[PDB]
Amino acid sequence: DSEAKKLLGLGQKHLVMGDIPAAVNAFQEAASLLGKKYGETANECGEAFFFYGKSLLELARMENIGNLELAWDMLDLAKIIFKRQETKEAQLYAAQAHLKLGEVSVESENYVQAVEEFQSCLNLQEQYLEAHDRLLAETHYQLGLAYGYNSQYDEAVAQFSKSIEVIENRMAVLNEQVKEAEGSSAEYKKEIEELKELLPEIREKIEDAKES
Amino acid sequence: RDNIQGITKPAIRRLARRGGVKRISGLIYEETRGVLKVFLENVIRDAVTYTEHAKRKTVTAMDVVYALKRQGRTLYGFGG
Amino acid sequence: MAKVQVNNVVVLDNPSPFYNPFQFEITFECIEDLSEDLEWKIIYVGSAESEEYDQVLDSVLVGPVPAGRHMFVFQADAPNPGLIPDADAVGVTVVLITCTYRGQEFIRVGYYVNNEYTETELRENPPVKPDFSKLQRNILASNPRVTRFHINWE
Amino acid sequence: RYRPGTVALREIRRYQKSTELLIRKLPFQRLVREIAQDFKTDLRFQSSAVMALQEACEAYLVGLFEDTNLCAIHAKRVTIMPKDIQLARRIRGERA
Repeated sequence: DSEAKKLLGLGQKHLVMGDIPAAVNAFQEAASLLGKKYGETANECGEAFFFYGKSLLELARMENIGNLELAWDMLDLAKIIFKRQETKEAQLYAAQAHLKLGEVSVESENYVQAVEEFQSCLNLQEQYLEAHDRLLAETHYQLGLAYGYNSQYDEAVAQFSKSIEVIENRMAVLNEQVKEAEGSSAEYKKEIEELKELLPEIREKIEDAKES
Repeated sequence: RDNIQGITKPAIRRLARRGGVKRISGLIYEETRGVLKVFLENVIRDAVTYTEHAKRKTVTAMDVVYALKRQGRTLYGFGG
Repeated sequence: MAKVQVNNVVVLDNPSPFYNPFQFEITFECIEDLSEDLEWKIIYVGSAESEEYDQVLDSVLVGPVPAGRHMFVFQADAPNPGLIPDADAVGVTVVLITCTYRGQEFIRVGYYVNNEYTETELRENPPVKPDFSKLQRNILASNPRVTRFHINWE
Repeated sequence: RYRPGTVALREIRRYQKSTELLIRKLPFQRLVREIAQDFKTDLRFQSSAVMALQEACEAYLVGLFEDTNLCAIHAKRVTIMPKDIQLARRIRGERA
């Protein structure tokens, strides 16, 4: 059982390293152990199945049952396991599973399902997070992407502007916190400037979507 | 006289599975056929209206998209 | 043009007894000044079989609506049980928040609501005629359905 | 790779294949033409238009069935019912 958590950590480190095949192998072994022990529905398999589906999505993306199909299966199982549990951690993990389902849908050229999954993730995130969370910006960005792919360019620029809006709100909140905090005078400004570096490419996406 | 259907029972089962349904009742087939007929009636009425306004004799995919935009769009949240 | 956007809806006083009024904290936004009237409505679906058993619990008519963000608590009385078919009383049904501009409905928010008994004896052996004083209403607020319709905003 | 069993896969939503259309073309097209004829009109439908109608109907029904299965998950039902379909229609903004 401890080896399953070791496999999970190894797979996460491999995904961050960029060795997607090794990450897929480790996550697959961990998911196999958890499913053979607790059952392919129990709560202990949630994170394992989620990371398995995420690694399968990374594999499919690098390559550019099928990888996208198996990723959808694992992520939807994980989404079920998370949604059935009524805690904040589980709900945010279910939102992440929805986000990964939407990304798998984008890679599968199924943009309607992609916009549905991104909307579900955003609903969970907005009801369990604060209005200046970087995750909300990320989800709005993915949603605008899906809108642009689906030729809904008005909604695309709307979602991109919403991501910009939440980024700027977080910038203002962090400026307030760096002004009203004592002993942490640099991390907030560094994160502000990181978001400022992120902003212009989102504006370029706005322009590109306006171009259609 | 004519009970012409446009969708088959295997197709209904495949769509239910894509929706995530695990078990369907017997009346699900007739219910699904009825709702599909209502939807098609509304969309076809709007598309034929657009086509007859445009004074064309053949409804095109653009006519269909224009009619579909009139049906209303369901989102799974407010920020989307 | 999408001149009015419902940014959020928060279900208050949930769960609650069936007889408790619906309370929705609605936050919307007007892109510009509105020359005509907005009308909010709460609609209870007393029967999935027929729309004839929809009860408009309450309606709020405002106008003109100025530009900017607005937030208000729409409160409506519980549906009349005498009009609800007994078979549709216990179980899942739908509540709706409709908004209308210039007579045209442009947004329809929908929630599943689960009316059930709290006493386990009543849950296991439900009475022949539903006891709404013992029913508890639980609005499935975490899964809203917002349906946007295209209207002429002039 | 490791895949979950079939019993587990019955619990999730079947993965959508991009190319596949779930509604067969010929009887659907006959239904479309029958409705058009019922509208007292001699218009013919292009293949692009009937394919757009097919895809629209498929997406409409799959979303409807998702919300039907949600409604049935609540009220603790294993099998979905016409009442579940009707409640899904109602909650998805559909109006007579």
